[PDB]
Amino acid sequence: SIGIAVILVGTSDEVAIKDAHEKDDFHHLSVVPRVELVAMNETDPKSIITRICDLMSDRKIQGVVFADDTDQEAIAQILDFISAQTLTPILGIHGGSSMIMADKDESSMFFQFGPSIEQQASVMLNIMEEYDWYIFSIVTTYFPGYQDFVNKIRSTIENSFVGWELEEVLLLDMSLDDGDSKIQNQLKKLQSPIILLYCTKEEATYIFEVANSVGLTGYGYTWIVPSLVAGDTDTVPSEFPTGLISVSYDEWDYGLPARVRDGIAIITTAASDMLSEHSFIPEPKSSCYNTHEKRIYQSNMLNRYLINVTFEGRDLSFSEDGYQMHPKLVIILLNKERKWERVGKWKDKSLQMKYYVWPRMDDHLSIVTLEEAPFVIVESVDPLSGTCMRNTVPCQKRIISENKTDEEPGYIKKCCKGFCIDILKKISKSVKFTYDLYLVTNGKHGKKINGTWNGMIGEVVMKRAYMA
Amino acid sequence: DIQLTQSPASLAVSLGQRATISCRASQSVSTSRYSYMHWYQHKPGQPPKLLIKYASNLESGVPARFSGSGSGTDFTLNIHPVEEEDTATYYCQHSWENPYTFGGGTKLEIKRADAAPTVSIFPPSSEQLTSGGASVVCFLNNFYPKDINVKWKIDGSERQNGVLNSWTDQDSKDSTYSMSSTLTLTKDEYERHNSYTCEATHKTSTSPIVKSFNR
Amino acid sequence: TPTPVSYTAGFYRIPVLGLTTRMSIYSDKSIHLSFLRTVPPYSHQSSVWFEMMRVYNWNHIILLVSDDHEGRAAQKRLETLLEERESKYDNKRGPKAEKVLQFDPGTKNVTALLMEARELEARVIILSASEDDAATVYRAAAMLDMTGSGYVWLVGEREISGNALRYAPDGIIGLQLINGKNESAHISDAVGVVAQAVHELLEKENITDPPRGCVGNTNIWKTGPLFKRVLMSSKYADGVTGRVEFNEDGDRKFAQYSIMNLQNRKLVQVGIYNGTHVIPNDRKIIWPGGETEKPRGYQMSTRLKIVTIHQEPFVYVKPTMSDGTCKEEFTVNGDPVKKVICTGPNDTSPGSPRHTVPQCCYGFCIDLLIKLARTMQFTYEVHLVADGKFGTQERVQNSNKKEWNGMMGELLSGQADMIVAPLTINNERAQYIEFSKPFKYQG
Amino acid sequence: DIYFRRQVELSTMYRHMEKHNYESAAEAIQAVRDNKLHAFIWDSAVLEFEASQKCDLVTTGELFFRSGFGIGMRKDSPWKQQVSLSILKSHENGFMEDLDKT
Amino acid sequence: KLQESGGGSVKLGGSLKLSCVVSGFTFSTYYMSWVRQTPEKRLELVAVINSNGGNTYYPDNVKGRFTISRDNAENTLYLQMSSLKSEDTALYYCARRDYDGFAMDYWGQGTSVTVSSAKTTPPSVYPLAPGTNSMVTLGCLVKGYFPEPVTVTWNSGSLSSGVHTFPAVLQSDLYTLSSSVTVPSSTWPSETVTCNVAHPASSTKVDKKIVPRDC
Repeated sequence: SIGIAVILVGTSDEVAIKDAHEKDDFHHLSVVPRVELVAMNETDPKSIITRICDLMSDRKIQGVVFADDTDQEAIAQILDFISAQTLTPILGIHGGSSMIMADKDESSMFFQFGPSIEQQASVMLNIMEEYDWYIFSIVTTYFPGYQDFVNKIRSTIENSFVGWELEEVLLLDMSLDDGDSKIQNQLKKLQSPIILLYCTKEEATYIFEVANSVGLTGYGYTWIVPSLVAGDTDTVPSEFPTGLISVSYDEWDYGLPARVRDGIAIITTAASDMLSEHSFIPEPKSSCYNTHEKRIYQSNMLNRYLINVTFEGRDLSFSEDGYQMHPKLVIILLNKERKWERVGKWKDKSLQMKYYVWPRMDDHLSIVTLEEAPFVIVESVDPLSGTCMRNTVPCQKRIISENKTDEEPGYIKKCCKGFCIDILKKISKSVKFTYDLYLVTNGKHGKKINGTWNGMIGEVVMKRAYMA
Repeated sequence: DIQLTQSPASLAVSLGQRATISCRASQSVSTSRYSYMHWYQHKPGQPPKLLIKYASNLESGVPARFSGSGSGTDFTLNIHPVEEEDTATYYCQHSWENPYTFGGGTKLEIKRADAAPTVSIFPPSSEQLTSGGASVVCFLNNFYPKDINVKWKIDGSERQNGVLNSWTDQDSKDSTYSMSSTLTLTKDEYERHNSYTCEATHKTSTSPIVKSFNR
Repeated sequence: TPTPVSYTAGFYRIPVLGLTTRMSIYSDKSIHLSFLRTVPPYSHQSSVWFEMMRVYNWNHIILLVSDDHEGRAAQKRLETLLEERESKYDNKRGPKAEKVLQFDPGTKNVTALLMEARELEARVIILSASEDDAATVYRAAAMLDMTGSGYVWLVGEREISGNALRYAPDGIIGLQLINGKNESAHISDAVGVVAQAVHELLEKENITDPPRGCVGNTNIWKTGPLFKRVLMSSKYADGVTGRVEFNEDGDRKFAQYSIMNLQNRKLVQVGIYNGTHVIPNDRKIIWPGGETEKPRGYQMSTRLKIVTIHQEPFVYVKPTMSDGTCKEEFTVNGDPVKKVICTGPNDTSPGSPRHTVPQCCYGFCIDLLIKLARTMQFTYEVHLVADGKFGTQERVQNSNKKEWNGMMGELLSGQADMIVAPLTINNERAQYIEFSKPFKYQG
Repeated sequence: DIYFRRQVELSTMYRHMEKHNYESAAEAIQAVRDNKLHAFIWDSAVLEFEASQKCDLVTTGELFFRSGFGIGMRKDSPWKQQVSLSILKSHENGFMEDLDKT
Repeated sequence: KLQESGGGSVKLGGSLKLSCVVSGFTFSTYYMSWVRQTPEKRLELVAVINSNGGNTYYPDNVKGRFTISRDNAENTLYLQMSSLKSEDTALYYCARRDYDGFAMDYWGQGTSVTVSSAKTTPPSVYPLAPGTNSMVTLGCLVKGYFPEPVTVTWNSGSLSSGVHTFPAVLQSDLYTLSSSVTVPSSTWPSETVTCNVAHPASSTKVDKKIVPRDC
């Protein structure tokens, strides 16, 4: 008995969406989802506003879903205050129209999001946990939403158990095309292994080529944007340097069947949750011009079950502030001339990347070792974060003797510190040599067995270790 | 659930004062629609009514005596200068989940002037006496407050197991109370022994107002 | 409320110009990109209070703001105004105005903050951020007492309502624009500004049109920011209502402005502010406390409410006597202990929410404060910390708030004037706290 | 605690010191008397006096950090010019030494 | 505007059908309910029902006992109450649900279903006069009636001022009221004075004259 309007913008099949919702048992809701799969050509948004109380006249619609194009953020600025004037609807939205618009009127009632931009910074901290390539500079223009961003980032980085410290933040508004030699002077303050960048992508095709001509082309591949700040992931222009960092949102993933599978099912169960602790629901309307006087019934304590109700174990609680508290991000390294390349899967603000090592674009000398106090002290990692402290370095341990079917690495990391550890760190500071520190498996300083050597000598006779 | 305590219930406050009631819920009810919580008013005999929509925002007809506020589990609901025509029971509790835990019962009392009860001694009348049974009746109509120990006496001997006590609310035209004590017995238990005495231990003064006569 | 039109203009970046609103929420140009102002917002009058700061050279306010975006923008405006005189005048009784306080709008007069203003001896009430609950503010002000002397009472033009006019005392000062004929005269002036804008536009280079066909033609109409820069270049000399050219955000930029005073329940005009020229009238200064005097500055008397925390050997405590007094105890020399009362912590015997207990309070502290009170001739009051801790600047995870924990946050908020303690000296404390010479030397 | 947070060399376990942080100083006295706490760090002006008055407790004698105790007020109260001098004035008659003798 | 009826005296474990007629609005746009106000002065919800008589809610003690129903054209609410307890002597109401659908919009005074273990009996009302003359009242004892209510006046139907009607006390499952009217020396006896008792539940009218023996 639920007035549901399904509106279509795009090219994907809607029938593959139909069985995405027709497969669930509808007996768990005790009220029938009456969906209405309507198509919609990409047309005038004022005609879409007319279409809103056209489909209200088609059926008393309480819940909507509407697929959307991926390049419509001004229309995302359009739709929300129309709702806050008149409706309490729900969309994903779709694509670029799912931009994080955190406007303050609570009567808009949209969940236009996944995670927030600040939640994207939060999982960017787990990226920082993964690579340990430091942030010393932060670059942005006047992109509204930056002061709270840098304040949250400073407040997090001042509460660390690690050696992570920030040195530079940069505000330079660059419509203003005269300030390219200013960035040539600002090369000194952008010397970081990892730099955060938040600008306008329309300006950034000029700005990134400017920064490449500044002398920052070698760091030009090591720059961070969210996928909303980034351009279209297919056919990215080459003024951006290749192999950049992708953060936020998904189309090659939970898709147009799956988003409406979140979708209507989330709506119908939330309504049944209003039928579960209140046993009621107010009636929807059909006369949008005149029923805007009839929003007296919109004492919306239903927003509790809007933001809190999950479905079938998938954590689907939301925040009313403009984000979802539960994450599903996307792959972390975008490629530019070629397509996105699937590298990272996100869950519980935690990354799954099947690499154990991260390259970039003088050599990593592979070094096997052995625990011996007070020289080599090997301890566990910080269990609040899984990594090492300020004066501590990771070390790579894997035992595959009990492995019988998948007899292969998959190293645990351990923390490592001690006397000679600081010595070899000083050597790596002097001769600028990177390394591959890992542990031994069999034999302390393993003896000669019929000519053959085990232990650390085994790694150097099999050339698995050049230094040890 | 949203289980709330109303302190102080049955509270006596002097006239023209701030009668503030603390409401302590188990869980919170605050939202962006200015509250969830909603309250109540009724007088005895009068139909039940509402008092608070969500907050000090009231519906209609409520005077400017009341001002209620608070959030979460706490609700400080004050009544500015109070008078003796609204001294009654109010403040329903409820939960936004389906078990709407009502009750609480904030009875309002006013610290009025204390009074010694006017005692009426009633033997059985003639029409009471032709039926075979009989009844003696104590009435107390002018007193504040209501807690009276009413004892009936025949020849000095006290009868308590047949005492039927029933008192009423604030009689507003006299700003006091009213109490009844009915003792229903046989005829010869009131006729052969004729010394009717009643005591009414009140809280105005420590001495009971005695009144004695013979059948 | 006109945003269904102006945001559609923002779809095509065509400018829109406010003629009848001072709502500062529309001044957010990060959302209202298309909006410009012939009428300045609500916040712009707040800066005029800074130009009040040299009238009788006042330097100290207490300020309570109802929690609004306009009020917070006014807070940012006055914080921008106050951060000045980085040198290198040096008699610095300048606008270090003592206070900023928050208030939940729409609530009622349960404000003990009025009593907290009564504790500070300030000569001001000046500003709130409403006009309808301001009569309730007047009721609560006359409840304790604020209508008499020792307080100056000042409002702007959007603080004025009949209910406020029912309870504003004769002597409160209002600051009003010259804005009555704006429906005709400033309308003609604004279309004179757009006449100059099109006189620049027609003698400009190749500029595209905002063509026929609406929002369905989703490409944004390139000449939008071109029209914005055309309006940025517009400079009107003078109009009927008086005109100074635009600001950096396209504002009206007044100096067409008047000051009135409520007297005989009417707003008699006392002077005109013109840009920098505060030109007062010939009228007398009526103030509601019985002036025609100049009560500049605030009175500075005190009963020194000093806080302290129990720490041996510096502080010792004993519970009480039977009368609540202390037992007369002698030293090894027979001298009395001279224990002050030291009304202790509420929720004492910690973990139990009991009440405060007047102690028997001794150590170095009472002898030092008796010596200081006989030195400076200072009346005082004893207070005890209920927390039992010195305190660190804990970053509260709610909105990233580094607040000094414990009693140090209380004296930061002015719950006490000073503290005697084994006071550890740190760099982070000295950025907020005045310190004296080190009384003790240890390690 | 802020001093040890400022020292990266005290990150050699500061967390241990957070795991055994206390609330009352007298409990830190008693846990040494109960032989649970091995060491308590505090200012000498309390430690040496309570050790010299209540026995079976001794200090290291080594001064770990140089420090003093002033008196703090809020900003712009002008009494300090006479307050600090009074601290000097109580220093001039030896009234501080009267506090020590008492 | 809102009137509840259809009560009566039902046994413990028995059944009845409560009813309500409400005027002022169309029923298909407003939820309706049934409310319980216990004589122990705590409230409960009997039931609630949708605008079309659709989605209902029955509480936990209700969900073996009671059944709500609603006609949306004819202004009638019905409530089948089966398997009652001893505490079902409550006052039962209906209220006109809120615009959020929960609280109320207005109220109605409501009827009373008496669920006790007694049968209908006429009130044995007997007058009470002493056997001053300045302040001693004249009373009546309404002994042995079931069920509630009983209205008591004095000889005209208009004597209401100075009239103290006291609540019912239980005696062998039979309720008992007391009543008094204040009399000065100008009306004692010097006139006719009776007590007039109307029992609508037993539908009797008792007229007992108050004549004193001595004073």
